[PDB]
Amino acid sequence: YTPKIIVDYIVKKTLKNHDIIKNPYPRILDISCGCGNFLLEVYDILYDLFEENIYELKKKYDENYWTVDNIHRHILNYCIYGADIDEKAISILKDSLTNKKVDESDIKINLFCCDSLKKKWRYKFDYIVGNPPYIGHKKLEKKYKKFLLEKYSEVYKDKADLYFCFYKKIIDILKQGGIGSVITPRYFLESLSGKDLREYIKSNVNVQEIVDFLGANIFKNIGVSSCILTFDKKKTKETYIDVFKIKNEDICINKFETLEELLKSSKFEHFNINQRLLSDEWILVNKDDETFYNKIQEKCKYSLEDIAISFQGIITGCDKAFILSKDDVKLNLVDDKFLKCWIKSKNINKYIVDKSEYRLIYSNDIDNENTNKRILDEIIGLYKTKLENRRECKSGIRKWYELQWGREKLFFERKKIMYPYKSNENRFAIDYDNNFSSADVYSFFIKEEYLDKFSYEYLVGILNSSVYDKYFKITAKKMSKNIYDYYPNKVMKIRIFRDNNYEEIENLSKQIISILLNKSIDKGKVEKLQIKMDNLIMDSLGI
DNA sequence: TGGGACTTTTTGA
DNA sequence: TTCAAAAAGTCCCA
Ligand SMILES: Cc1cc(Nc2cc(C[NH+](C)C)cc(NC(=O)c3cccc(Nc4ccnc5ccccc45)c3)c2)nc(N)n1
Ligand SMILES: OC[C@H]1O[C@@H](n2cnc3c(NCCCc4ccccc4)ncnc32)[C@H](O)[C@@H]1O
Repeated sequence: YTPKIIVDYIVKKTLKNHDIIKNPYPRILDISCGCGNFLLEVYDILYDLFEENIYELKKKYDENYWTVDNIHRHILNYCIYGADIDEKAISILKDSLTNKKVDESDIKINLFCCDSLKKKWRYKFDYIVGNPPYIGHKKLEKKYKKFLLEKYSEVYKDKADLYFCFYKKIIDILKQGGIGSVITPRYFLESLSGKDLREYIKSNVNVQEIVDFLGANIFKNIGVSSCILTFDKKKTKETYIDVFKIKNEDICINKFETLEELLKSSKFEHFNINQRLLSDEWILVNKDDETFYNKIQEKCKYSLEDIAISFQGIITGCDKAFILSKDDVKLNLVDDKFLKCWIKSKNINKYIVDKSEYRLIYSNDIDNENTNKRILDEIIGLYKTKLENRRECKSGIRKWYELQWGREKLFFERKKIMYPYKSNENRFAIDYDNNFSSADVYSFFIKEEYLDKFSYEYLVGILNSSVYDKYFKITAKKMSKNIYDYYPNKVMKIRIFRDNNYEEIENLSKQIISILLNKSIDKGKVEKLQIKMDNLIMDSLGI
């Protein structure tokens, strides 16, 4: 059930400027209505609009058809259309709409109990509103997913979600110059799975307004990040998009009378984006952030992908069989040649990695089971059956006791930079102990030919600065509240510079690292040093 | 007596 | 063969 304030805002967005005199026959459709939250409000708005202009309609059009008593009949016969796959919800909505008037003559209501995706829609609609489903995400039957792939290949592919198709349908059954307004998950704005959907939306309909609630819990006790999309197929020319991005993600929806108050308050920021300039990722930032990003982009000759090699950590496939506490007695049963240091995302802070508390048994270096039978029977064998169910173990590529994805040792066993894949701030650390990591920590090392131009200390100095924190967070994907995804497809696109301030920045980074490494630890001066470094970086970027 | 925050491994390519 | 993206369940505090 969509919150009432959201429904009211969507309906008002769709209908507030409709010319009832010019077209007293608007078709307003809810593809997925359920209990009918949108359609009841649409009925109330339409009744008020008709009763407001009833005498003008009577003068212009037929004088006998346009009477106050006949408004209910007209609305239910020509104006309101709803669809659903639940018969009980359809019957409830039908009963509610019938009771909206309170049997002399036959009354017809345009309600459909069918699959909106597989329905042959007879005619298009002036206004389309509502809330596509999200409860069924990956529970679609194999035949249904095949149908979606075959019939919705332009928006649905593999990991695409169901509601994507709804968008396409809503665009297709929309009358020329009509208006659509939906509330959906916001994930398609930034997820790679929705690139086709975003291109389909951009090239067909003019988007008017995007309300981005980010991680704010719009739906009570439901963990979905929602956004409201409004669009039209009118003959516009410039097609600028209003964007209302939330600022405080901890606000309460119920603490406002109307959504206009919330949007116009300090809890939201507004900015305009030229639709013709939209990229594939749909980067939505204000003027100041855009200028900041542009200055940093034009000031930096190199990028991390240009000067570094990135890789994902070890994926054992069963961590319980290969990861042990470094004080475990079973580590006396494993030759120290096969033991590597193991760290977690919690072990990585700025500029340094904590001492590894865990050891990884690099079982890929074990040749035969006869020599090392003790390890394979008393430590790793405890999960053999589960180890036997891995895909490569079943296919014969990988032996049962080996790591499923052991990567390359020489990648990990070198001076490199490691960072967690999900964090609230930039945390890039220089690894000195040849640490191995799971997939929750990504790593990269500087290319051989760029070692003379860039040093690891300088890289972690600039990358951990507040300037680069803002620079990354501008275009980073926000997967949850106060959490950013740090994946190579975004991290390796970070652009880096080098100028006359390089040596001082490197020296400050070395000072911070040395302070962080010693015994008598108090952060203190580090912060001060950081501040100076940031000044230099801003001096380098003219910001 | 409810109520959401995090990490391992599955899988398309 | 192997990479890397992204999917996927359990549990504790006021
Ligand atoms: C806050 C809180 C809490 C709790 N608990 C717990 C917690 C944890 C962590 N940390 C501490 C927080 C954990 C637990 N378990 C289990 O099993 C585990 C382990 C590991 C890992 C994992 N992951 C996963 C899985 C699957 N899927 C998914 C999906 C998404 C994401 C993720 C995920 C899980 C429990 N409780 C309450 N009450 N609260
Ligand atoms: O907010 C969601 C509301 O909307 C209805 N609804 C869902 N999905 C369709 C829908 N088509 C897609 C069908 C997908 C599917 C496939 C296999 C098994 C189950 C579902 N058509 C009309 N109403 C719908 C729900 O019943 C509910 O009232």
